[PDB]
Amino acid sequence: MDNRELWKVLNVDLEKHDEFLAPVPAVYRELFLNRPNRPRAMAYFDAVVGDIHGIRVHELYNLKQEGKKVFATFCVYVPEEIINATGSACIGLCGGAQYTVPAGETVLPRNLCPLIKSAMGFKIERICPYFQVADYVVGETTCDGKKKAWEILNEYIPVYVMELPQKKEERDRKFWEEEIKDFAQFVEEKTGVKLNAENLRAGIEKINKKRKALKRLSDLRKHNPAPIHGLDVLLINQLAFFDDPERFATKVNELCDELEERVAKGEGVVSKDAPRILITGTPQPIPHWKIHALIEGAGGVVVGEETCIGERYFKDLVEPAADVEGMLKNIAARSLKVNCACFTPNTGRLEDILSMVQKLQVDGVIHYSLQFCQPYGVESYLVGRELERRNIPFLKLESDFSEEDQGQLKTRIEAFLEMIK
Amino acid sequence: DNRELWKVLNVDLEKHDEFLAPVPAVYRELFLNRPNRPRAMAYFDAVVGDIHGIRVHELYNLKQEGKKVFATFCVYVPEEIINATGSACIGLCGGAQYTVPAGETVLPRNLCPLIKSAMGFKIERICPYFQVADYVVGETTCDGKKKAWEILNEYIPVYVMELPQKKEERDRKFWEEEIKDFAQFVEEKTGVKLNAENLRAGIEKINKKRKALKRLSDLRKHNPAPIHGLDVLLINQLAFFDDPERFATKVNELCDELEERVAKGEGVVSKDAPRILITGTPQPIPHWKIHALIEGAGGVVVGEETCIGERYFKDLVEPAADVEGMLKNIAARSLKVNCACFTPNTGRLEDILSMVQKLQVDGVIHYSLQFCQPYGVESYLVGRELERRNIPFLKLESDFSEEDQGQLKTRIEAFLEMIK
Repeated sequence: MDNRELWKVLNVDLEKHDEFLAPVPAVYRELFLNRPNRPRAMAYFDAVVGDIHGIRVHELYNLKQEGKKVFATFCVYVPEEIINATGSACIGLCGGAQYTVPAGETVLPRNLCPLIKSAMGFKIERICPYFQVADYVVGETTCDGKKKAWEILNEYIPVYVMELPQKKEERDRKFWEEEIKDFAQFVEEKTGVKLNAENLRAGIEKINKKRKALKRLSDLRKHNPAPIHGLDVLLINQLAFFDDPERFATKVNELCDELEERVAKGEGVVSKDAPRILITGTPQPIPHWKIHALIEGAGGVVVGEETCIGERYFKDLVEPAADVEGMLKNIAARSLKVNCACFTPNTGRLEDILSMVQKLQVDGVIHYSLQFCQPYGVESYLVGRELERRNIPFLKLESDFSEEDQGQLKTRIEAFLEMIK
Repeated sequence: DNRELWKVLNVDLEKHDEFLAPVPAVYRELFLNRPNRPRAMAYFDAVVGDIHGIRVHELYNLKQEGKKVFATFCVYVPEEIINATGSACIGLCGGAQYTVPAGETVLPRNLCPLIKSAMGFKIERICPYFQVADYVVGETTCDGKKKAWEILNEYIPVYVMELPQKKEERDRKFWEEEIKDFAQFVEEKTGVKLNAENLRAGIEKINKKRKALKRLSDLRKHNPAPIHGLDVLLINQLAFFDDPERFATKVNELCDELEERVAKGEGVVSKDAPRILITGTPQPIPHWKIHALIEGAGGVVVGEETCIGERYFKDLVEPAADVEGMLKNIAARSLKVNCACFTPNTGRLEDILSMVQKLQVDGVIHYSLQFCQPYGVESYLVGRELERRNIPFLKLESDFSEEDQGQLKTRIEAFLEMIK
C-alpha cells in the first residue's frame, strides 16, 4: 500500500500495528454498517473510519512539510483557536483501546483510569501514527492521574503543561487569563508566527463554525420519533477530534439537512413507544462504543450525551472582541465556562442535566463513568441524590475498556428499561 | 466524666465501645511489653490509656469558655494563626477500618482508606475529637478529599482553602492571598483580631513544637539506634491530637534521655540490624502495621519521609516586623512542603537522598495507601531514580485490613534478608 512507507517513515511498529487493526472492520460492520434506517450523509464518516490511519496522517505529514507543527491535546480546555490561528493542526488522540492497556501499565499503577493507560501504551509501543506525527503534547492539571502521567510522558515526547484552577471566583478567572497568555506566547515561540487580529479572529471564526454545526446536530435530536441513532452522533463527536474543521462542519451540516428532511415527515429510526435515554458522566473515547450499543440493542434510544465527547465540547461559543487582548480574554472566558467535575463546587453541570432532560424529553438518565475515575465517581452521589429528589429515574454504571462485560451491563440496562417503560 | 462528655456530644456508645473493645490488647502487644523502651515514653502511653478523655475535656472546656476548635486534614493549614486567635487546632486523619463500610455509603469503594475512615468516623458519631469539632479546614490537594468536602459539608461545616498546583511566582501570590482569606476567616469566626505581638506568639509556639520534634528526629542518626521507630511514629501521630506546650516539653525530656543513651553507646538492637527509611503517604493512628512488620522481623526504621513525620517539622516560620510580613512568612513556610500534589516535585527526591546519606540508611521502602493516585504514580519515578544511585528499593501498599500481613511479611523479610 501507500500508507505502508508513511508508517515506516513515522517509525510505526508494523507487526503490533497490524495485530491491533485486525478486528476493527468486523466490529464496525456489526455495530454501524449492518444497521438499517441509516442516514445517507454518513457514508463520508464511514470512509473516514475505513481509513482512520491513512488519509488524515498523510494530510498531517504534508502540512508538517510546509513549516507547520502538529499539537496534541487531551483536554478540551486547551484553546483550539489559538493553535489554529498559526495555521497548525490541533488533534486529540484520547485512546480507548484495551490492546494498549498492558503497555501503558508498565509505567502506571494498575489502579488508574483506562484512558491514561491506553494513551501511554499507544505512545510506548509506537503504534499510533497520530502520536508519531505530533510535535508536542499539551497537558493540564485536571485529575491526579494525568497530572502525574505528564511527568512520565515528557521523557517520550515534549510536554507543555497548563495550570487550570479548581474554583471559579474573581482571582481564578484572572489566573486562567494569565495562563492563556503564557500558552499563546509559547505557541508564538514554537510556530514562529506572530499573532495579529486577522489570524486570531480567523481561527476563532473557524472553531466557532466547527462547534455551531455540532450544536445544531445536537439540537436536532429532541424530536419524536428519534430521527437518528445515538451511536452515529457519538461517532461524529468522536471524529470531531482528528478531522479538518471545514470539511467536518460541512458534512455535519449536510447530515443536519437530511435529518431536518426526516423530521418534516415524521420519520424515525425507532418505534415511538421506545424509551429515550440521556447519558451523563465521563467522555467516551474511540472505539469505546459499548454503552451506546448495549443501550440501543435492547430497544432504547440515546437522545443526548452530557460528556466532553458530548455537549460539553461545543455548548459555548467565543464572544467577539476588538484587539488581541480582548480575543484572548474571550477565549479564556469561554474555556472556563465548562462545568467539568474537577472544580468545587460544580453546581452548573447539574443545571445542565436538569435542562437537557426537559429539552430532549428523557425517560431516564444513566451516569456512566470509567473505572477508577474519582472526580466523576464521587460527584455521582450528589447528582443521583438530587435527581431522585426531583423524581427522575437514575442509573449509575461503571466499566472499563474490557470487551466482555455484556452480561452484567446488559442486565442493568434491561432492568432499567423495563422499569422506566 | 468520660461517659458524661460522650453523652453531651451525642455518641452511639454501643458502636463506640465495640470499636474501643479490641484496642488495649493491641497496644499492650505492640508497645507495652516490647522491651528496652525508654522511660520518658511513659507519658505518651498514658495518652493512649485515655485517648478519648482528658484532652477532650480540655477541648470542651475551651469550647465552654467561648472559643472554637478547628479540625484540619493537612499540613498547609496555618495552625499558627489559630493558636494566635486563642482557639485550638487539631488534626484527625482517618485511622481504623471499623468506619470504612459506613463511610462507603456516600463515597465510592475505590477511594483512599483515609478519607473513608474519616467520613465513617464523622457519620457514625463515635469520635469525641470529631463530635467536639466546630469547623473543618479542607484543601484542594487530591481528587478524593476535594470531592469529599462537598459531601462532608452537609454534616459539620467546612471551609476550603485552594492550594495551587505548582510552586512558581503566581502560585506564591495565590497562596499568599488564600492565607490572607483564611486569616480573615479566623478573625471573623473567633471574634479575636490579630496584631503583631499576638501573632508572633503563636508563630513562636508552633516553631518551638516543630523544632523539638526536629531535634528528636535528628537524634536517630546514631548506630546503634537509640530509639525504636514505632515510638517515634506514635509521637508524630499524637502531635496532631495533644497540647503543644506540654508535648514539646515531654519530647524534649525524651531527647534528654536519648542524649545519655547515645553517649553510653546503648542501642535498642544490634549494630547488624538493617536501617530502613520509610517514604510515601502518612500513617495515622492506629496504622502501626508497617513499622511493626519491619521491626518485629529484625530491622529498624530510622526515618519517616511522610507528613506524619519529617514534613511536619522540617520547615518553620521566619520572623517579621509587621502582621503582613508575618502572614507572608507563614505562607512561604507552608509552601516549602514537597507533597505529591505539585508538578514537578524533585525536592522530595533531594530530601530522600539527603536523608539516606545523613541517616546512614541501607534500605529504603516506599509505602503508599490503596487507591492513592499521587504517590502511587510518583513511585515509578522515585524508584527509577533511586535504582540508578544503587539504593535497595521496595514498593509496598495496603489498606486498614488486619490479616493481610501474610503477603506483607513475605515481602518484608526477603528485603531485609538481602540487604544484609
